[PDB]
Amino acid sequence: ERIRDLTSVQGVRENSLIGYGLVVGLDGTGDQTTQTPFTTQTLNNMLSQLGITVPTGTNMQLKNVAAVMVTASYPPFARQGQTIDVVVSSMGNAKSLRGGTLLMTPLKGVDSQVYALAQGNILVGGVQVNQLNGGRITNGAIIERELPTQFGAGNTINLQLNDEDFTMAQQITDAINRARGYGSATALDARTVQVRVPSGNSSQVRFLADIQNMEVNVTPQDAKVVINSRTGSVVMNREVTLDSCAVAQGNLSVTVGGSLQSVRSSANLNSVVRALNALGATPMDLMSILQSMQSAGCLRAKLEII
Amino acid sequence: ERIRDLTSVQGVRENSLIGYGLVVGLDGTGDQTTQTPFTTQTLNNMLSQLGITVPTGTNMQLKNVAAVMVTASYPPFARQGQTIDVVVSSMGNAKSLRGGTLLMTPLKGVDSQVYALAQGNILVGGVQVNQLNGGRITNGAIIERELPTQFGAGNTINLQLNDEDFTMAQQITDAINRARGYGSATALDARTVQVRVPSGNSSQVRFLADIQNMEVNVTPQDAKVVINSRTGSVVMNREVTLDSCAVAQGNLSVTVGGSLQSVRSSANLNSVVRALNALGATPMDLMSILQSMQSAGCLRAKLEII
Amino acid sequence: ERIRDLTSVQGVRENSLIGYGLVVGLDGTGDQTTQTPFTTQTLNNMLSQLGITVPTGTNMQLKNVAAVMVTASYPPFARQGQTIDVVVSSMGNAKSLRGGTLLMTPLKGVDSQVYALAQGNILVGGVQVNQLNGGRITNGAIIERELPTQFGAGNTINLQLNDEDFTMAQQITDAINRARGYGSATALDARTVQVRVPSGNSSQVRFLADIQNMEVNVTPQDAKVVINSRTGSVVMNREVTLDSCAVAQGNLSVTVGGSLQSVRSSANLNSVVRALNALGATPMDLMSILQSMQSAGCLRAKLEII
Amino acid sequence: ERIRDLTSVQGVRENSLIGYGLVVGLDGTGDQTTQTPFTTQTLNNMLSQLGITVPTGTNMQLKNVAAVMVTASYPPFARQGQTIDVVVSSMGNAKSLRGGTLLMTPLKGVDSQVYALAQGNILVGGVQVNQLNGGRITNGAIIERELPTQFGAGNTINLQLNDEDFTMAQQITDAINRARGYGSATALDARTVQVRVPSGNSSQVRFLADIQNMEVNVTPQDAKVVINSRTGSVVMNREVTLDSCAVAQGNLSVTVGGSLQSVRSSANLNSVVRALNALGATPMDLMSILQSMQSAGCLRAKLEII
Repeated sequence: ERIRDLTSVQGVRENSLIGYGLVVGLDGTGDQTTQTPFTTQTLNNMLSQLGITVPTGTNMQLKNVAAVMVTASYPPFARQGQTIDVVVSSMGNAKSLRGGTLLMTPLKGVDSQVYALAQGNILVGGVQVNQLNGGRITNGAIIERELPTQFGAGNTINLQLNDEDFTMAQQITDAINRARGYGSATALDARTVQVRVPSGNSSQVRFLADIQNMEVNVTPQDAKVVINSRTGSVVMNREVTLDSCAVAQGNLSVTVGGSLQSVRSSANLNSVVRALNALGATPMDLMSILQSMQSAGCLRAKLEII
Repeated sequence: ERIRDLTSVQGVRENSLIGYGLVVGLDGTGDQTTQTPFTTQTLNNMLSQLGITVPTGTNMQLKNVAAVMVTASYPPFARQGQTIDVVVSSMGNAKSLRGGTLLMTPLKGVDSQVYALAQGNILVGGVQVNQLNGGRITNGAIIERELPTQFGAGNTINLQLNDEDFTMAQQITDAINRARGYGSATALDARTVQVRVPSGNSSQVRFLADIQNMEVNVTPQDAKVVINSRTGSVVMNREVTLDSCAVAQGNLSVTVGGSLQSVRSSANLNSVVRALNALGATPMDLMSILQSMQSAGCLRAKLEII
Repeated sequence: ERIRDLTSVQGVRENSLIGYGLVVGLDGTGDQTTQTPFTTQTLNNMLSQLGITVPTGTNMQLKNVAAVMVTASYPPFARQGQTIDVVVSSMGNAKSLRGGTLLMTPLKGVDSQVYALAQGNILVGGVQVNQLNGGRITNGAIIERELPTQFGAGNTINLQLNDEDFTMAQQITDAINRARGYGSATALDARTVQVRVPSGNSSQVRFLADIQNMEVNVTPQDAKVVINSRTGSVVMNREVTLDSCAVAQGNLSVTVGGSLQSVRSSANLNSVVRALNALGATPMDLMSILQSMQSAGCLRAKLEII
Repeated sequence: ERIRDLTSVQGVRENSLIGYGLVVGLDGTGDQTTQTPFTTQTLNNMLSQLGITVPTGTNMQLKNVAAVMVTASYPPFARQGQTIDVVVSSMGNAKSLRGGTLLMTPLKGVDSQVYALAQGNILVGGVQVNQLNGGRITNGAIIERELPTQFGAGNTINLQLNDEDFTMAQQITDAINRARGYGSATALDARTVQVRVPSGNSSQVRFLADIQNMEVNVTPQDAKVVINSRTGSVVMNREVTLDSCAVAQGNLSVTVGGSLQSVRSSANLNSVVRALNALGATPMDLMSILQSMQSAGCLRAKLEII
């Protein structure tokens, strides 16, 4: 696996942008403004900013405008000329956003500063039906401000691991130590590896580029079972080991001569799958069987309800 | 890939224009002015600007006029004589904009200055039905003001990368360094490359023209999976690697002998596709299976809900 | 079994994050705000933070917004640039969260400090139906604060065992003592093993990485039976031993010549399963039979109602 | 039988944790808050702790939240980083807890101190129907405080027997005396055996580990019959002896020539079973027959109504 596939850089981080705006067009299917006054209020605010002053006492029963919230994603090292994608989601009573248009929404971050301006056409999908109050605009926001970053300062860069592991951190440190000279990398914990980098933006970029594509062997992570129980999904890891036991579950019986099937000890994932398949059960029954076994041991893994 | 296909220029940036206007004609299907007084108010304002003063107390039940918002796109280095396309979207209660005409809308930017004037005929499309409250006018706006730009000043131009990558920035810098002499380009971060350019508009334009068409080999970007879950779409990258595991999902069973299918370790995208296809599942089930696996590792990629 | 599969590290611990937020989009199926005023109140608070001040007296009957609680999981040694998964669960009257979007929720820990900011798109599953008021966002929260940790201090690390056992702790201590020199590890109790580690982050990480993958033979844990009685599941351990007895249960009779079946003494799990299967009973009857036997001895194991 | 299978250690004891919390999600099927005000009150308390102050006069008719009680199990020698399973049970009017999530419940012991914090996803089972107001979370609570224990102090450890017996205590003491030197173990009563242990945590752990796996022959415990009479279960011990008698029960007659069957003297459990089976009776009749015989002697065992 490449280093980039399991590790992020300390200075490279993403930021979240938010904003409020209006979507026009829509072929009806807009907000019922009698229940969403803020749509009309913000439309009037925009019109006043453009040069039209609507009288205070007005019906304002328009159905081609929907008030929406836009979520963006400030990319690392973003420049002013860059364009980023945005997600537009209806707020009030809008039935659909099929062919609407966003109107210059100023996107704001955690520090309440306008970082981008979003405007574009919504794309939504055409029984599993599509979500038609939520759309995406590709390159629908233009950045206006730059985050001051500390990349290229000092001489230590923290490669931050995903899915923390002392062994994986040691493997990454050793791989970098073989590639470069002695003392190039040093593991700080199960998640961070400090690499000594020369001063200067260019040389740091070159070193990170060379490091990122580098291949590292992945040690066996952990015996882990994932039970969702909300989407009816069960996933078992490669290192999951199963211990000999006996399991009895409602309405289940041996094929053949009754209930209380036996489960054999199995050190391989294929053997674990075969043993759990001999115990004929649906995934819904499988979750209960797995939890009951884990309560008694009998399952050499940790199971997480996800 | 050409440099232009993955990189923008620092001085070359796009601006967003907005405006409010009226669309006339429409074969009925206009605003219900009893619920949208601003349509009548702005029509009266336009008539007064032309020389007709409507009395204050009037019915104003006209159905051939629709109040619309126009969105434009100020192109880089735009001149006064240029014409740009605009998007016209209904505001109030208009049923359609099939054959309407826009009436000299002054388009405004973020700094509230009129940059273009938009006037033209709307084009809209003729069960998947077309959006007939949203249209486009080709060359429907004429520019009137020029943005002061800093292009051609100094001696450093920032080639700004899309889809930030330290390796891609290093590749671009190296390619430019091979093409030109030493020190021509220098990578500043994962997204910016500073190229040293001679003074003068003509020589900067020549250098950028020569650089833009240049071919650069694209390194493997990243193992990444995209799940939309709103349009029912799943996309997997070329570098997505799949680790051996066992997956159980509701109503799914081995073809053949029951639930809890096995997924083999696979380092190739074709092998990943084959392994996930042996697990017979619809895309809706595939999203849940992929998320559950990623929770347990078992999927050597990062998945983003888009 | 690997040491990592049955032991956690003292400094490596997980923390729980909580937060409150809003989900927008949803294709209707949102909160009935007449019964959930806090949804509208917090939406108004967010709008005021963005720059829109809704009047106090408003209908606020919007059905595209749902108030939700987000639960996160602060990983050990977490860095600021890291992203973690979150679980979004509806609070009020929301019918579904099929295609919603979370809006910058500040996640808080036990000490009431904001540790992460969560924003992203919800993924929910497509008779066993899926839970559609509960979803998960993968990498849907970005960390903002770092927990001060004491890892890399002192010279003693406590390997903490899961499923406490004096014999397992002694086995782990002996295995480490064979691998390293004398006095490297010392068992403190049935659950803790103190390993002497050299000073420094790098060397502690290296020692823990070498120790974690190490194989240790697992002694027979304990004779234990698990009865759930809520999911209808019975699990029996490998060491469960069965003593000779006679059992009579309602509507059960010998196959063949009446009630009061006999159960033979059996020192093997397979023999125990055969003896309990000769007594033809469903798991529901099996729980009562097992509890009744344990009341009389006759069952060389402890049974836990789980 | 291993010593661990019939004996607990004096210092090794379990503690019970309790707590109150909320479960969110649930696909409706939550509390009817008009009849359970404490659900809304505690939700408001949590929101205030997060930073949202709900007005005092509110409808609070939300059906996605259920007030629950969580029961945990503080394991012996528990550390701060450990995780333990919890049981979540509905309190008010909740119809189900199918896919809910627990929200940071502080678990408390007998001394009213917070010992763990519980948060996670509930797992419940999918005519014998499952209990869907009661679920379990695996590793759903993280410990925060450590019980001060006296293990490793003094030089005497009390092996405490389950199912008290003077003969079993003597057998355990003799077995330890053969394994170690003279005076190593001394029986104090039918339930306690004092073993002399050297000072120090390490040596005490080693001695207990060596002792625990040791095999000891189990003497015949006692002639005992268990009648449940609530689940319709009758269990008879291995030492149950039956004396010659005559039994008459309603609607029962000799197969063949009428009522008042004879029961032969039988010193073996198989012979006892055969004698009671010749008397053709259901378990319900068997309980009455056994109690009536025991009133007259005729049954060389003690019967307990369990």
